[PDB]
Amino acid sequence: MEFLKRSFAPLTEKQWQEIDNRAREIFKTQLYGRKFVDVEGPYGWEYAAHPLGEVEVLSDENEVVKWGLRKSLPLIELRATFTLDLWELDNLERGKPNVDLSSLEETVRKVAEFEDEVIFRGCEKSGVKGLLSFEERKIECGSTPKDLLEAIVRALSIFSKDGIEGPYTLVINTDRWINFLKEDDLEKRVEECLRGGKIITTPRIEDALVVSERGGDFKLILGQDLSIGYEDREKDAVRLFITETFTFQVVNPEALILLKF
Amino acid sequence: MEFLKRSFAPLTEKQWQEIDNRAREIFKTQLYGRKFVDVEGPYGWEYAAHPLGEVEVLSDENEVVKWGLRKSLPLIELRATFTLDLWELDNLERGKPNVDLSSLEETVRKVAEFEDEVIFRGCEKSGVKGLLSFEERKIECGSTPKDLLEAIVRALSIFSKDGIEGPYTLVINTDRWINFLKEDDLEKRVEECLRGGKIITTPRIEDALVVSERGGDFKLILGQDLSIGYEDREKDAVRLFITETFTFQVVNPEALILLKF
Amino acid sequence: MEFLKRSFAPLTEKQWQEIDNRAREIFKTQLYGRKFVDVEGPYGWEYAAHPLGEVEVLSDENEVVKWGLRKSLPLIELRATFTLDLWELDNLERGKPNVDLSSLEETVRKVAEFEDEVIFRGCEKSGVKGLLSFEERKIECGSTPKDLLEAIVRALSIFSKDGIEGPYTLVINTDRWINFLKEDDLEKRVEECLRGGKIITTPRIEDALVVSERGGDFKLILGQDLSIGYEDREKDAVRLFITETFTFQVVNPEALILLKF
Ligand SMILES: Cc1cc2nc3c(=O)[nH]c(=O)nc-3n(C[C@H](O)[C@H](O)[C@H](O)CO)c2cc1C
Ligand SMILES: Cc1cc2nc3c(=O)[nH]c(=O)nc-3n(C[C@H](O)[C@H](O)[C@H](O)CO)c2cc1C
Ligand SMILES: Cc1cc2nc3c(=O)[nH]c(=O)nc-3n(C[C@H](O)[C@H](O)[C@H](O)CO)c2cc1C
Repeated sequence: MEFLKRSFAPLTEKQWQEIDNRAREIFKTQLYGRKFVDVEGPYGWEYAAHPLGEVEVLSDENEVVKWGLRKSLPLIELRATFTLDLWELDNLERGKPNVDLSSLEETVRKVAEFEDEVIFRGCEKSGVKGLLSFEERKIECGSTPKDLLEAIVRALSIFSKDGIEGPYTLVINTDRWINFLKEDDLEKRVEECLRGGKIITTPRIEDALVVSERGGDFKLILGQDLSIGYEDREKDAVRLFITETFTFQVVNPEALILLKF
Repeated sequence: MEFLKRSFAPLTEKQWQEIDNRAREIFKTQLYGRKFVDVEGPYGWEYAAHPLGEVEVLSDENEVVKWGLRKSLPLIELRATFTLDLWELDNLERGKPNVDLSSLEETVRKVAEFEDEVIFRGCEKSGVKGLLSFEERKIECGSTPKDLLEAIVRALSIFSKDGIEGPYTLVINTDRWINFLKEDDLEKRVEECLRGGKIITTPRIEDALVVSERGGDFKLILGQDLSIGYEDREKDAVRLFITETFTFQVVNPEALILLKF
Repeated sequence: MEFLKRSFAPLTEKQWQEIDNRAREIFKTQLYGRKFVDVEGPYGWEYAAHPLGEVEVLSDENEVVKWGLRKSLPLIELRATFTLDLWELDNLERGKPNVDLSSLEETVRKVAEFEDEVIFRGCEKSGVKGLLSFEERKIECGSTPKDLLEAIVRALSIFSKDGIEGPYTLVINTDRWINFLKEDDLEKRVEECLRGGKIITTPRIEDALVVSERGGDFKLILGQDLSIGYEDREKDAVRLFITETFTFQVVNPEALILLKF
């Protein structure tokens, strides 16, 4: 809302709409992590920590009054700035349909990459642990297209043993998917051996993983969703920024399996 | 509520009421800090941290996406246990009006002392800073009863210069108050030079301080107010506990002055 | 109103309110002159001069048509500028309760001192004459606490002789008041010998004076009361200013007496 000083920027309503639409379009396809995780609704710009429901005991064993500190996860706040050209933006009022927004597009891609890196690999200073860090959930087979089907069947067996149900999803690297596709018609067979679930191809990881989408196993906590605001003006250009505040945690590590090729 | 397993203790409703009343009576007089600070209403047993409204920047200066962590105060949780005797408690049903509760009284005093120590001197591991730590708000005069009135007048002058108003309160040590009282009739003169405010005598500190009670300068944040619950049973006795979770902060250090005798 | 360009500053409504409240609190206690003088309501930003009701004759005595110029008091306009930091102000939106406003506080104190200097000592270029300049209203006694009561009684006698009535007020220096307070219990006796009036202690003067508060003897004429506005922005900070326009005059010099210790 008001903390994004959007009413003090020398832009009209149509120019603001153009910027918003381009950013939204790129985010919707480049945020790969949000395709299979839960999103806990925005809490506000003031939210600072998320409880973990635990106490760390700081007193000795011989005291009468024993005390400790409660534990939580601190939220991460990011900010990335870029510049736009005022004359080029003003051509939009004359009626140009294709204005130049290359700086905005480049910054949006970098922000999305940062967030996906946090989800998949974690941040040691914040204390989050990523999906690929769970090395006790890893199974191994070969690189032949038949080995992929064997691995999927074994993964579903392990899920049933642990009691996990629901739709299943395969998240795989694009280069590996193309190599598998060349050898044979993997699709329509992968889905059948995965009981009608989706396939998601990403460049973020270099192998595959299988997840259950019943709900409540991977949480992305948001304080303020991605927003665009105003900073200052530099003699012919406008400086704007993209901001967000979030954190991530894995509740049930039993709904995830890592395939190693 | 239910996390205090009070329905599983071998006690009747009258015995629970007797225990509650004795504890409440002692707390009301032994909690000295709560006589002049604000109390922010209970937030619940799940509250874990209180925001500070700040960001600590963890990235280098040459990055494109710059990030940081938001800052907060973690809550302190305490627990103190004691034992009561079942036969002695059962005499209450036969009609004894004065049952023995010495263990309960001793534990209650220790808990109150712990909380007041945190308020007046702070805890370095939690990150709270106490009232007596502000050494830039200290003024000095002598030990004569006239010097007390001079110090109070100067303190009110400093408050006016900073813009602080409202009722004023003098918090002083009991031994020093008695020594002042011996020499002359300090009261009715202290109040006049303090514009009709209160005097509070405590054994917690060894000098005096003057505070303004307009509101919103010293906050005590509570998650769960002081409560009594049940733990187990030991062959003839019942083990019970006292619990609480809280934190403290000083918003405006300009509403406080420390007198050094 | 609109001449204070407050709608062009990169601040939100909450930040404007915070600045206004701090300035108002400091002014209310640091404007000592306004505690015992009349205030003639604001006339507007365009008011320029206040009539004196007199004509100065500029022609010679042998002319047929004789003319002159009417006399008035020109208003004094002041402006003081300060700078605030934008990032520190933006922490208020994250939820910080104690933001840093040291520049604002320092400037407010200097403005109040300027106005009180004009009231008590006058400005020779504007043509105002201050309270302490009336040397024919001065009486003299000693520095003993008994001499203060004798002086107050004599002052009230002089007021009655001139016909002045109404509540009476004693305005005295803080250091002298403290020295008097040490020797004996001056208060409750000063009020009795002053027929139930107030005592005001200020650091502006170095002696005492006694005034009558019946009304209409000392006037402070305002065109525009103290206000805060916006000037410009310097790369990370905001430049703001405090402005006012006023003048002062003493109608009846017989309602004032100067005590010299
Ligand atoms: C015909 C004409 C149209 C212009 N239109 C714009 C405009 O829409 N926005 C702008 O920033 N500068 C514009 N400029 C440039 C502007 O006068 C000046 O160079 C400013 O410093 C921005 O370059 C225009 C210049 C000319 C000659
Ligand atoms: C007449 C009598 C009354 C007793 N009443 C109680 C009682 O109210 N509560 C209790 O815990 N034990 C009571 N006891 C003791 C109980 O029988 C036994 O010693 C238990 O192990 C508790 O001490 C009582 C014993 C006697 C002889
Ligand atoms: C996480 C983060 C938050 C920031 N927030 C603000 C802000 O609220 N206001 C501000 O003026 N500058 C802020 N800055 C600094 C801003 O990017 C840049 O330094 C501007 O030139 C102001 O210092 C922030 C920088 C970071 C890394």
